[PDB]
Amino acid sequence: ETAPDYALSMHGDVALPADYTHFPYTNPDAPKKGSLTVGVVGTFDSLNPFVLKSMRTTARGLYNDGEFGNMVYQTLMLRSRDEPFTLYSLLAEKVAIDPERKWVEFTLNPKAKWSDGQPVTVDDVLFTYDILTEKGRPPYNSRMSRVAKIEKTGERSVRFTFNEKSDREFPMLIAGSMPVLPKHAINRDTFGNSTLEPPIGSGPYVVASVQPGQRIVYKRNPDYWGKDLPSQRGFNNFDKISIEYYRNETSLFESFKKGILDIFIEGNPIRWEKLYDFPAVEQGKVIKDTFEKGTPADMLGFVFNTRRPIFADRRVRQALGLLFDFEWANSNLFAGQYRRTQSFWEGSQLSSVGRPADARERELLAPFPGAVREDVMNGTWHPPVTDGSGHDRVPAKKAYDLLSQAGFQFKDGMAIDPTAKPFAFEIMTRSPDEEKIALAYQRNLSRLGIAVEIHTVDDAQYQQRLQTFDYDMILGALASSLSPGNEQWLRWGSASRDVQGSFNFAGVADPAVDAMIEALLAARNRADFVSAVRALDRVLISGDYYVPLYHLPYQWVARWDRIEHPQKTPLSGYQLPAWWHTS
Ligand SMILES: [Cl-]
Repeated sequence: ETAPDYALSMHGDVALPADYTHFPYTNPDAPKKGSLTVGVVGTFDSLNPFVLKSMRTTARGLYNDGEFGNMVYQTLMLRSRDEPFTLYSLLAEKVAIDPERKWVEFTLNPKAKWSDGQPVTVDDVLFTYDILTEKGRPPYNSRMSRVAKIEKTGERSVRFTFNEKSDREFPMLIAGSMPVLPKHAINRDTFGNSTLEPPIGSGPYVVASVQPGQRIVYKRNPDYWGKDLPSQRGFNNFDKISIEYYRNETSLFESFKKGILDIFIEGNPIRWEKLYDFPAVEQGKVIKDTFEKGTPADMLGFVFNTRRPIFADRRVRQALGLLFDFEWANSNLFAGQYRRTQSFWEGSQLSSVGRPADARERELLAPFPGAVREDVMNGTWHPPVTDGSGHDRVPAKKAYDLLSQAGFQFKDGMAIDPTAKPFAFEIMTRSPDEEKIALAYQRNLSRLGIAVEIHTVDDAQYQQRLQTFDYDMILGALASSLSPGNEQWLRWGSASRDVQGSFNFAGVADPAVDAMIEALLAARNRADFVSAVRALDRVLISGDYYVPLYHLPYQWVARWDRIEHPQKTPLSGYQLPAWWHTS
């Protein structure tokens, strides 16, 4: 009775009422003529995103695409990019669901059609779970291990009943992380092969041409079945989208400058600052756009391997963390473009930084009295801000005092560890960019008498060492989101510390961490969830497992002025599928 029939939200929060006319970040009257040409670094030679063969060389744009979403293969429900985790109607016109999430039932829209004009049916859905289970790659072949029964319940209705291996997130994955495939158009015996035959989907774009290693051209189907859905209003505005493939970023950038590519998505701060001094920018023909987003910025940090005795003591990790001089690095290496990262959910509502712990967090954390530092609990903690000099005496004195409390001596002019050895460790780096930042950190550590070796290892040997946790310190990245879930166990869970190949690079094993992961998974409403995640953040910060580095505070997209976008930018940042070509 309480469940909407037109939406499915992970934690029950649904921003749009049933009669919405469009997602709030689209222009409901966007022009519909003209093309978009974008570049990517890499290659492709196949057109099946759901199978092992050629999985690393599959064309962009078909399904699960970061910039373009699902242009050929569609899901039952469509994710809004203005909410943390809410899905709205797409192939499924209606949804019904068990309060306890033991079953979910979808009713297909009777207008739904494949691009060849055949109907999308319940039989296509059943076929989809059959063939992907038998012949798909992970994760697409793993869904049925959670499903007790899949059955047709009406002319256009299908119900999934789940088994005890399922969890509250699982129905979300059925609704939004599986395609629907066309039974009538797929040769089952060859499904799985590398293929360059244009595949049939229900999406708005068809594959018009394919030049392997070079270019895929999508054309809009004028008879696209979903064109009038409120969930599609102001999307799919380009009548043609070409994705071109380049061997490196410089080649790609040059092709943008020549007007062959319409946009350039920029992540390099030196390039953004220095290299957009070409005439088109000065004439206003190329616009440097910036956007903000409320999804978190991915963590980048130095990672302490807490398994090594040198780094077992959190007080030592805390001291060494204070010595990184971000303000010097930003100013001298990065043209001031970065902002300091402080939280594992940086820039989002899930960050604990600058927020006193709420009543729910304090309840959750009370059984773990040592787990969160007072400054972190009260929201007064931040990493040091230096004078930018590269030799600021203030964080260094705090570091010196902490190491002394932890048993260090200083005897000229070395830092001596509690076992009476001169303190020394290695930073394993993978690239010249990593070396450059490690070198900067090394200069500050050396000023306290600490000897640091920087050792660059090629990619394959680097991964061999990651696998066995064979390092003192590395640089580590995390793919963050507004919906942390089961993946948190392999990052931070105490069982993952001793599993070779896990993602727990710091070797975290703390019942408080485990308990906060349990709590965020148990949360059934967005308030409890936010509280639990913040509490996880507080514990992780208080362990000094990472020395958090930096992130870009704006998204950057340069564009020829023949490309436009809505004034509004949603929670997830810019959304290319809502952009259009000027008249
Ligand atoms: Cl995350």
